[PDB]
Amino acid sequence: PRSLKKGPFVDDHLLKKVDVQNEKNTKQVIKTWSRRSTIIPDFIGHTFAVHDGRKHVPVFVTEAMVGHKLGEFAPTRTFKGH
Amino acid sequence: GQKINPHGFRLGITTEWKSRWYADKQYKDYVKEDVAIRKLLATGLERAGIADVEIERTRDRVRVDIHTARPGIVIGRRGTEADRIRADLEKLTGKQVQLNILEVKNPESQAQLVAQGVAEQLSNRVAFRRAMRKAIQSAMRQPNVKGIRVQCSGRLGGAEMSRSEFYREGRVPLHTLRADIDYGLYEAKTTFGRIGVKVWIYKGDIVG
Amino acid sequence: ARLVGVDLPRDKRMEIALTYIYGIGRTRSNEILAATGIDKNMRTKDLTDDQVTVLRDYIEGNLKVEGDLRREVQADIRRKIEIGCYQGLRHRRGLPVRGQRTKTNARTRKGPKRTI
Amino acid sequence: AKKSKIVKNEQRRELVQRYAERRAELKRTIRDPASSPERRAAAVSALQRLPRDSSPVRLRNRDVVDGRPRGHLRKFGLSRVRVREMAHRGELPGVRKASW
Amino acid sequence: PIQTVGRRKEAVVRVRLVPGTGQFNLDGRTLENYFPNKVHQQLIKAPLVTVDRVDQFDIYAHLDGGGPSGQAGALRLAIARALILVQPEDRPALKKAGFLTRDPRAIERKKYGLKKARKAPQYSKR
Amino acid sequence: PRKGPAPKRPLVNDPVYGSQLVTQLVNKVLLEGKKSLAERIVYGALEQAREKTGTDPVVTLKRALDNVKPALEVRSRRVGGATYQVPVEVRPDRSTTLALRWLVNFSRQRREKTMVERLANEILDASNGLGASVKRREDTHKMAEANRAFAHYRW
Amino acid sequence: GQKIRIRLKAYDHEAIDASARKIVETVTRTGASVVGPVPLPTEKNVYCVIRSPHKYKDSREHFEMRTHKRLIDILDPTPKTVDALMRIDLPASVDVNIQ
RNA sequence: AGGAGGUAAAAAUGUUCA
RNA sequence: AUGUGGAUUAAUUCGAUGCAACGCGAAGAACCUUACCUGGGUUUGACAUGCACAGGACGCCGGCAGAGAUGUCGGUUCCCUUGUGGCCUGUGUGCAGGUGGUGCAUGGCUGUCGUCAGCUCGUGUCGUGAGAUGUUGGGUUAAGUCCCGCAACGAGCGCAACCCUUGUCUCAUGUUGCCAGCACGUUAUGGUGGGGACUCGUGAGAGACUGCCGGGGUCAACUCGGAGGAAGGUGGGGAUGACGUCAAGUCAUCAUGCCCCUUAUGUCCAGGGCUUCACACAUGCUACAAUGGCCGGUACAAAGGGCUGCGAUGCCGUGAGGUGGAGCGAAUCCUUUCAAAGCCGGUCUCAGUUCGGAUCGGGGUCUGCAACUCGACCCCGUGAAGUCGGAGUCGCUAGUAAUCGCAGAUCAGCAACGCU
Repeated sequence: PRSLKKGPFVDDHLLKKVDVQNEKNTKQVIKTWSRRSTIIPDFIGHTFAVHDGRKHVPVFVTEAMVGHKLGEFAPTRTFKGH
Repeated sequence: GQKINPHGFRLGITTEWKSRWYADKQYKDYVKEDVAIRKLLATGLERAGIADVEIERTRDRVRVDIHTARPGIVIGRRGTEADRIRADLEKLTGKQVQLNILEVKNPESQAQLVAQGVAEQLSNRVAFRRAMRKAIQSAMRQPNVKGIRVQCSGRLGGAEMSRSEFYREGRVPLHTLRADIDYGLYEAKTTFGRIGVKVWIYKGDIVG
Repeated sequence: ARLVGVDLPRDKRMEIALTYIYGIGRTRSNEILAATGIDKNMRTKDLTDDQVTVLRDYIEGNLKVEGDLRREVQADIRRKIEIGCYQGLRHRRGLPVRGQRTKTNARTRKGPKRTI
Repeated sequence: AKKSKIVKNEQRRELVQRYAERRAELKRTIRDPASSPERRAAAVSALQRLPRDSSPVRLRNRDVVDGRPRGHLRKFGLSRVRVREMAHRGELPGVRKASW
Repeated sequence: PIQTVGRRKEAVVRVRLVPGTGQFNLDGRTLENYFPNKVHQQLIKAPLVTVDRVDQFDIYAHLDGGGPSGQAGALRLAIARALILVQPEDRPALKKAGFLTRDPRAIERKKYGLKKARKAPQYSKR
Repeated sequence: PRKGPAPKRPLVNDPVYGSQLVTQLVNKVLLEGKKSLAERIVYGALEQAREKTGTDPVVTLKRALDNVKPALEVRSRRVGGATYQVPVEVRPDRSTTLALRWLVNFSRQRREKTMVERLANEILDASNGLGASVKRREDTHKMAEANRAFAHYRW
Repeated sequence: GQKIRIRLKAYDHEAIDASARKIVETVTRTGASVVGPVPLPTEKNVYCVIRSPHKYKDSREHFEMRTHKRLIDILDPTPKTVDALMRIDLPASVDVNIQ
């Protein structure tokens, strides 16, 4: 999926939000609405609050989750049982 | 509803197309502006006796041959009405428009017009039975026919319960194909909704 | 289960016998036997020892096999997914990770049945 | 259907005609070939910043008569219902009942 | 010359018959490389066997359309029509044998609501 | 078939042996319209029987049919209470069809790793009067002779 | 010179046959030789429609667009013939293609 | 046209206006 | 896999509930669609049109912030002739707008009993009358089809037929379609000159009508058999659904009476959901194998689709696919010179198997702004249940069932194993 020639997809909003956080070396949480924007090896430490369907869902990125699409960390549905 | 459209049944043997052109890739927008045309002159001059809207077009022209009972209502005094509708069709154009009108010889023998008349007369005051019988009388007195069937369906007489009542005279062989069975339909507007008036007119078999 | 180069993995052709290994199917068997000089139409009873040695060293140099591969799989699942990813949540709850009807037929993951 | 929906489909149509002179095609024909130096371009960001309504992926094909999304047929611009009605009425040239 | 045609389940065949041995030129092939099935071969040669003119005629042909059995039945019809043209007085025997009758059977069209032109869906009452 | 009996289809005669009967066996062995394969199967089983017993395989087949085909059959009839089995005389064509069907089905049941082999062996031990097809025939006759009391319905 | 390959499409076989007859009559009036109105195959564009607007998938109507096609290869070209076929009028229900 | 007797074992019920 | 129920859910939009709902509306849910949820905006509104408005801009192009809607900036920003028409601007005013409700208010469309053959009427007659007769009776028919009788005589809708397709043959016809007869091709083939012979295509026509023969029968319908014929008895199949029922289905195609919202029950955007899952039902696909699997070789199809579409040779990849774009608006070219099952050979040798392919791990491609929820495809690896399925149950009478593959619509892509 997401052919390598096209490269990874990261919404420009989250990109301009995170590159400044890098170059100023601050890591306040980012209130980014879109999930879908593949985690790239640029912000392991910064925390995102992606899913806005119904909840805040912070997520601290790590080394272990690069390339994975950010919405995997933000389950939309809810099931506990019967 | 079980009966098919008689026109759709006898579309290539007895009846013919009310749109006479050809297209391959312009077919779509041709159809688009065609239905826009029909909607336009169905909303506008319903008071006139609009029956058929036979359209043709060849790459620079659109003939909009309509068939009417009251050309005096079609065209204004000095054709100002005709010029107005030519103008709005030349807006909604196939790059040029011409609008020769036709006068029907028999509003009583034209199914769509009979249904138009029944629809207008029934809503204001006349009973559906009176209107149906009057239409049938006029049609069968008109000589070309061989039979007629009229069907009014809805809140007849402002009733609380929909009724579908039909009258007839002569022969109406819908299952037969070699039969010029003119079909007409109109939704009479009423304070208690809408009344569907269907008309079938068997004006004799058809030649091969 | 006991041997990588099981001296008798099973008495039958080599192309299909080498598939009795957690990292070998039909095409890996074929390409192995092509890279070597071993016929594929030959049973394992007709083997030699040098054949097994070249197979073992080829395999251990080129590709992965039962223990290391199975550990790679399980470590991939746990570590690389995490505690709480989506595919990890659904691995945890025993349900089809890749997108599937859970409504009716997810039985291969859900088990035989738990009718209430 | 809803008038908002119909005019919205036509709005996206207008947006595609505007932003597809090449503003959505030069991008993809830059991304496809192997000689693409877009590693420094990253105009996929420009394509994101463009309206998502500028893409025909969002272009729904409603009927032109009533706006029905489903049952649409490209040869006619019409839903199945209107195709039935008009082919019966004789408004679709060549289209008649098939029986065989 | 003498040309005929045969048709059987949309399998057309053109047959140029000539006097020769019992040899075949079914699109550059022979009665065994084309129609290796003995049943098909029997079906081909039935008319010639009934009239007792095995090996009297060479048969060039241009089998086109349909499958093996359709093509075989078509060629059966075609050689029968050829035997009619070259010797009409064998008409009663072949007509009794049913080699002149072009089998009008064809695939029945699939029908809406069904699956296979008569196979209807599985009908549950509940 | 309320209006009447339908026409029995005319079978083609096999060219390898000259037999409506082997054609019939082919049509019963057939599956999924695989006529050529069924021909191969039947031909192979007949030639295997030939290689076995050194005789005409069609004749061996007819012998097996003679040993397998039933003259009597119990047909159910829901008389008041439990169902009554009624013995009736089987027509020749019905007997032949039942015999071929039983041969094919019992072959499909048994085990020789190949339909040709198991069909040939079923044919052979039925020709001898041993196989499960003849067992089915004998059980059929036993049931009919038991229920011969109810034959007087004779419908 | 070059022959030309007037291609006729329509939805009505008698109208298109009439057009072809008119065309051969024209070019023969103005002195040319034609191979004829060769009757090409007919396209049959089928469409299956659910009769009802809400349900009843098992009740369909099959509508066909049966496009008829003839081709006219006129030999012995002459500007007489060219202008003749330019100025001949034909109905809107027939499409001509000049080649 | 003239002329004995038969068999189907049991197998229930049906909120609303209508 | 798909749909449904139930349960979950913030939402899992709505409708469809025996036959006649449950691969149905959905002939194409990632965003859109989408109607649902959360949140962010908007309000004469996303679209209209009539009235007073003051303008020349409306608007388009870019930038910045924002998830976006949008907002805020900067450019480029009217003809006409003095009154203007258009355009917006707001003040609003009317009002638009509602996939908001009632299909027990409705049209239209449809299903269904049922392609069953029946349903009716006029006049006359019988009866106090409801009603009957006709339309029953004998026979025949697929048929209220027809005959003979008959207080009925007749007619109409239905039946049948007229229509399409298939099946045979003639006349015309040769192109892009065919190749018997000539030549040229020597590779790669009707490939090219050529030719109407054949096919085929598509226009017209003949043909099947119990027409003929024999026997039965009211001597009648009609029936049994035979001839000839491609076909024999409505040839095969479609299309065709009477009067009406189920207050069947649809106010979510549309239209629509009445009711309800009009800083929202409208409307823009974003996200998510419609794909949940302890389960149950249903329709299907794939299987459980040897009538088979895999490998190699070799044949035979139809029908259909293609312009911002089909996409070829060639080259790179293992392979999806990439490259490039020949040639094609298509009887030409592309969709391999289209198949698959099949045929021949080899191998496996009855095993949870070289069955089965799910599920899962990894690596990819393509689409599209974008494949986490949530796509398909490819490759490597994995290799579950399943040993022919309880009660019970379904379809099918011949080119049928069973099986095989092929094409199309919707469609960027596909969840299509579906539908046609």
